[PDB]
Amino acid sequence: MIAPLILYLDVPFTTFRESHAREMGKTYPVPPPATVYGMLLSLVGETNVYRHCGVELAIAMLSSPKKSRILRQMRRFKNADFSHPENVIPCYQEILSNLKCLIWVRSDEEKIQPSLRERIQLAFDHPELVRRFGCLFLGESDQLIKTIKLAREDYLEGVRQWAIRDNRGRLTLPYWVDHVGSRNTRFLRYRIEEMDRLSPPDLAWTMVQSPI
Amino acid sequence: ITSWLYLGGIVRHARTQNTTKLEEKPEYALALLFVPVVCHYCLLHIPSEDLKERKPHRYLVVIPEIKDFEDASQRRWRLQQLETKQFHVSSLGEAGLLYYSLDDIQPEVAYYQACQVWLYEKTNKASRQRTLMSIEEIKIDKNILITYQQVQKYFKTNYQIIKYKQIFIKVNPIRSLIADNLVKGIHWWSNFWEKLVIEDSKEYLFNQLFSNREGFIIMAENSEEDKQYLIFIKVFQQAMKGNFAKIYAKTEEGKDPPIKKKVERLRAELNYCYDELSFKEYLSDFLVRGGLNKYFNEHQEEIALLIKKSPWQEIRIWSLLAIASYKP
Amino acid sequence: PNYYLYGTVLTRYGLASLNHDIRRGNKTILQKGYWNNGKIHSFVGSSAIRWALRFYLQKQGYLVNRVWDEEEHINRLTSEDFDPEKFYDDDIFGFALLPNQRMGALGMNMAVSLTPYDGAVKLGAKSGREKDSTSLHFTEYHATRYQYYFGIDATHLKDFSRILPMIDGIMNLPKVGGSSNIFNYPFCPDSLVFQWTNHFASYISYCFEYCDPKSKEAKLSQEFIDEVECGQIDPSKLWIGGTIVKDLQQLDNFESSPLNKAHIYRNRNEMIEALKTVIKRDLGL
Amino acid sequence: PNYYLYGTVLTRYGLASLNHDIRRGNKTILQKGYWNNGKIHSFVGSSAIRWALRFYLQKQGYLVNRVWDEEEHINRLTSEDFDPEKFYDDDIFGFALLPNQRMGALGMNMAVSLTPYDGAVKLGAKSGREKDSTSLHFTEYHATRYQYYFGIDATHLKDFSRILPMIDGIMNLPKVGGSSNIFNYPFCPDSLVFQWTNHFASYISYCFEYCDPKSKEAKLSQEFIDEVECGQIDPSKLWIGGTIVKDLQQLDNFESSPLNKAHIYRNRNEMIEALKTVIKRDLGL
Amino acid sequence: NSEEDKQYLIFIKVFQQAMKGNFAKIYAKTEEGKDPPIKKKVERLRAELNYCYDELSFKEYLSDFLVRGGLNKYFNEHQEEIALLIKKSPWQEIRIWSLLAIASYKPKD
Repeated sequence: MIAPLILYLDVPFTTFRESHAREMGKTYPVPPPATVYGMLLSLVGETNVYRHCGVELAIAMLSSPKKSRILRQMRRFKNADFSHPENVIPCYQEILSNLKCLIWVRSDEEKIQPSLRERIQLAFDHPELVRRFGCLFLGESDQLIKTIKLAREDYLEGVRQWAIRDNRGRLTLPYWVDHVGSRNTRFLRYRIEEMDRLSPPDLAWTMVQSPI
Repeated sequence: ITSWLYLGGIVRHARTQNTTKLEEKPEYALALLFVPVVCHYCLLHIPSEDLKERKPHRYLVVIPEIKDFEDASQRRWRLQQLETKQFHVSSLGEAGLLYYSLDDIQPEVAYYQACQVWLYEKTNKASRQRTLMSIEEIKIDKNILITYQQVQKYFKTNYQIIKYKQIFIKVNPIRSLIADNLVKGIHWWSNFWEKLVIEDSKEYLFNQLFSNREGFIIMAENSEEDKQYLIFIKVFQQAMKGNFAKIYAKTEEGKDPPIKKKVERLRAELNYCYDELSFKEYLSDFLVRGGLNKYFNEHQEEIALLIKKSPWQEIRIWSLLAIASYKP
Repeated sequence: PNYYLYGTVLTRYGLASLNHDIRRGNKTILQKGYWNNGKIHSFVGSSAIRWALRFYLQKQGYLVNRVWDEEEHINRLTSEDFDPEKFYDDDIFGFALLPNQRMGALGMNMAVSLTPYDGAVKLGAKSGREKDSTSLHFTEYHATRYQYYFGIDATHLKDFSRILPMIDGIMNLPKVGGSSNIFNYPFCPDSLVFQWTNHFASYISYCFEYCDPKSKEAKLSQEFIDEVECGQIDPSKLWIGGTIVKDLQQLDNFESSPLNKAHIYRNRNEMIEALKTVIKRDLGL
Repeated sequence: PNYYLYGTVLTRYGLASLNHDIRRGNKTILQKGYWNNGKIHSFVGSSAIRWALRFYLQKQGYLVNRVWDEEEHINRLTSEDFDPEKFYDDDIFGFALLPNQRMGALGMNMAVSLTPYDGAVKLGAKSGREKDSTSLHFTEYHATRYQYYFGIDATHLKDFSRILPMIDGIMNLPKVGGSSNIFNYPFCPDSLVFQWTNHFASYISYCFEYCDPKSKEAKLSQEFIDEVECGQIDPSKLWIGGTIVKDLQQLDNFESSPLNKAHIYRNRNEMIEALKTVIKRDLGL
Repeated sequence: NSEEDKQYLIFIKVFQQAMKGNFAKIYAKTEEGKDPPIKKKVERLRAELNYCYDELSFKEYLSDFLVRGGLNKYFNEHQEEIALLIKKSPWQEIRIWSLLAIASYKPKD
């Protein structure tokens, strides 16, 4: 069964502020499967979100990042007039610094060819052929990625912190995000377990599906 | 649903109020109805703000991670016993530790508890309602909790100042500082002196130092790295013992020796030293005047290297602590 | 054929209290967070630098939908229906609405102080015999260099000629929002690491690193040099300019290292001219 | 266009205790912090120089909204409503009463000490055998040349002619807030590095360095000279005057370096006159 | 430890051996009486060291004490290092080192 594609991630600053945290930019410790899936779609230049349902993603967290709070005069749609001071609101947003993680992509469950794994591979062998827009980022648009490269299981030859689906875990990461409200958002309960393996344990293969 | 049901679930864009609203199943809505009972509430006091000139209004909400219904129920009912003056804290970590202060400690069972602290504070003076300003996760293990109990035991409690309808509460900053460092996992003795003296010219917590100096030493004793500075403390105490013996010999019969005045002179002279050279001059001269020191003989090379390497401000700080900790 | 322009830029050494955060009655805390090795560094928000670029674009022609009224200290919007084909700001920074939206063609991380932050503050009691409240303010400041990283997809631009004004703006960055009255900190580049490649990933995000607390040498980080020597991050697409060029030329074996065959200029303007010529040739301007 | 004026100024050598911070015990600590090489330097705040400029404008006879009653040691407002069109201080330094606020043309940074602070202290004691708690005291002092950086926006001034009095005040700065009784430190400039350009980018911030860690030498920094050599910071827009002119003229190969074709004047008044003529020609005054 | 710390340690030991020699000479010269003065000798040594006002006088006193001490095993094993340390380092730092050696003098059991 073809070896799943592995990507090495290194983002200086990132924030995956949780859903129900709309008053505060408080973030998940780990990139959620939905955000990673969206970033992979951006890398392969896939605007449609339903194109690559079924791809299984597993995240290995190389180093636990530090959580820091920053202030931002974020703009909101409260008043019809743009210049009205009610739009600008000062609030805190948490960020994760020096995030290094490895991503496993298993696109065997995809029913549409070419699969996401093939698209990512072909993108990496021939960067000039792939046509897309924007700048690759994880989380917020201004949080660019320092390094995303094809890597093996031995790239750090170290000890890995995996995200494992546990029904009694702490983190509640969403694998499908409903941006308008919260109807279609689907959550899974995870945990961070420190294990010395170069391959993900079964559960880690968080498999993205449509909310239906 | 709305923010009153789920804390932090405000509609960011009011013009899209009908559509962009958080949605939940009815049973989870009932849970969001019944959340308030579990979470306790604490009042936060800004150390920079004089409590006399500013009554507390920041509200810390402690929300505990749930591992078992019965365990959480027993914990909440136990925490019901505490006095309101305990609830007034000076740090989010202090409130979190207080929420787990009454938990039973079992040595066979690996104790581990997690809780969230949600800070609510008015953005400005005329703010109509409080806004969520900080959320911080606290994970307490066995060692952290027993260290916090040890700090609570050694360090003094809050002074329940009571005035005209004014029951002010004096929180010991040091306890919070230690607790914070504990949560950080960093050494408790991160910089107590800085807070106690440098920052605390008023001696608000410096007095607490006076009240809990032994406790400070106790933790310092726990600190292995302190060892060398402990040996230096003993060396300076022996030197001042020799100097006081010399003064006693100089003291005339019937006259009262001015040992208190000499100690005050020692503090003033040490505080006068302004650079490395002058302070090292005075320290070496005082050590010579002390006489034969056993401790400085046993640990010759270590103390010599400590004097040569350590910045003179630090050596002055520990010399002042030695003077304050002198007890014949 | 996608074309990008990423860049890590390091500012000069000076006294800065730029962004700040919510005060505590006393003290105006410069916001800070953890960085390499866990040492606390002072930050400057990304929105701050984007606002600085917007102000630069507005200050020199270059029609802006989001005009900034200096007199009123407010943001007026000329045309509620954003038109990226006409307005430079909607073309670059994008916009948001309830067509529907446009992802900004510019993404920059938050600036980071090259040296860890130490407790530094400034007394601020106001002159006068009467001593009422609103006196004894404290302004936490920092004496370091700020380094920030940006990336633009030139292809995503509606007008491909708009890349050049952004280059002039980043070179002549007017002012990041800060206490210019107390701490006038210039933000013009002092050492640049640019790369103009068709590859989506550029491994040059934060290459300036010195640590060595309370110092200004600002050597190039070892990991960046190792990455260059490895074979990836192609030196032909690299562009190195600024004061770091002196230290690079004083490095031993640099005449034989792969970093030698990268576009290297001491003069910043010569760097900008060469890069702009390459970009114009490749984009057909 | 968009013209701006930037400069780094160096003061004479003398004993200074101008910026006492919150004192501890009996010793009056003067504010200090870290700087180049990690050595502690003494800082004089920019608010002090802004107050000195305000006092100069008040004394010379200009309008000045804020009047400083010397005998009362109090500050009074001529009008409760700030009018930058009419008042020089409101025009230049800005205001915020809490329109309502102004950005402020003058942007000044702190005044750093060129020489690191060793820790010298001075004892003072009340005379007479009758001694009380306030008998003796210690005052910290520093023997250093002070250096601060400032930047103004000519276009941002409501009246463009207001740039002349501010330059005159900088060259004739009155007392900077300190302890003139026992440490009367003149803050008058003795070496300038002025830049008057249309681009914003400034590479003259803190361009002064000491020859020896404890000395009154005050040589020009290597970075500034090297950057002038490399090709940026056009010599035609450079203005250097003061005591550093002698050291520059005693340098080797000076007649061939680009420093030769820059505006250099031994007498500061002549350089100021030339720069003022250039400014008046550029801004149509 | 760096080289400077080793040099400083050898200087401390050299001074201690010199004091050993001087105290031995004092014991031998004034064996008469209940006990020769050593505490008074130590106090006088401290007073003389603190008396020195500049590099010339202090270095003169230090060299005179060193020669008066006698054979110096620690100063035997390291000639050039300690000699350069004495000549180069500021005389005040030498005074601190000598006083520290004085306070650290281990009596012979």
